[PDB]
Amino acid sequence: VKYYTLEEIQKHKDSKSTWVILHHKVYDLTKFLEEHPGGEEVLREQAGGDATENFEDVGHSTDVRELSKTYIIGELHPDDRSKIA
Ligand code: HEM
Repeated sequence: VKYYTLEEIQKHKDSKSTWVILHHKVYDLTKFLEEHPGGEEVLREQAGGDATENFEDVGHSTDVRELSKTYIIGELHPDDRSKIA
């Protein structure tokens, strides 16, 4: 996986490209964005910060982890990941 800092993810704050750093692991649900029963403006609404907060809020099933696999992108820089602290 490529270590991209928010400097990049930030550029992925749109429909075409919308990720959500969760558990230090950013996911590219820009594809399954429409396949998500959540929304289209709520998934991207957090396409810049941490969605894990909102993602964990709704309380996603434990079988959701296996859900997104191919969509996954990797994990933003580990140095920047500790910066979001
Ligand atoms: C990329 C990973 C994600 C996957 C694989 C995923 C998967 C799912 C699935 C299968 C549902 C149905 C069951 C459930 O989990 O409640 C759902 C619902 C939902 N998801 Fe996600 N989700 C993801 C990320 C997010 C994020 C980042 C948000 C927003 C912060 C979000 C918000 C919601 C909401 C609001 C619901 C609908 C629950 C209800 O009826 O109120 N999800 N998600």
